[PDB]
Amino acid sequence: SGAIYVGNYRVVNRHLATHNDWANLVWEDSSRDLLVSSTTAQGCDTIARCDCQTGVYYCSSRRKHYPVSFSKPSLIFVEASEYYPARYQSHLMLAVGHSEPGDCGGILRCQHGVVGIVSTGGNGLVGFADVRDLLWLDE
Ligand SMILES: Cc1cccc(CNC(=O)N2CCC[C@H](C(N)=O)C2)c1
Ligand SMILES: [Zn+2]
Repeated sequence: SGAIYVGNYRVVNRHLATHNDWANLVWEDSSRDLLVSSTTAQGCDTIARCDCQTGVYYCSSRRKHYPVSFSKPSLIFVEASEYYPARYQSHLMLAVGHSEPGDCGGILRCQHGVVGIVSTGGNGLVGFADVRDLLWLDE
């Protein structure tokens, strides 16, 4: 679990979005596993606008932060799950690091701000949905 709170937006994994997220929908994209809903309170976070390929993520299944080197956002095949059929997930960044399904929502940050959130993983890999391209989150 986890979310990004920036301005009057809440960014969550689309597969973990609540009934309240969908009732306050701003934008969603199944191919990216992202959903953004509107909030009444002003958020605590800021979004990186950069091309970093290193950062630090929070891993809930270890209660720890780990440093990572990750690939640029790309189209990567993701096997079928309970949430989606087998498909290519877009804007995904992969890195070597521990992850389990409930780690989804953990934030990846670089020195410039929030980069993305855990979305995929397994076998010593962790995948992050990028949010740096969503310029409208800042306005
Ligand atoms: C995070 C993680 C770590 C170890 C193992 C896994 C395995 N489950 C998944 O790959 N997904 C379930 C949730 C949605 C995912 C998606 N973005 O399509 C797919 C996932
Ligand atoms: Zn950066």
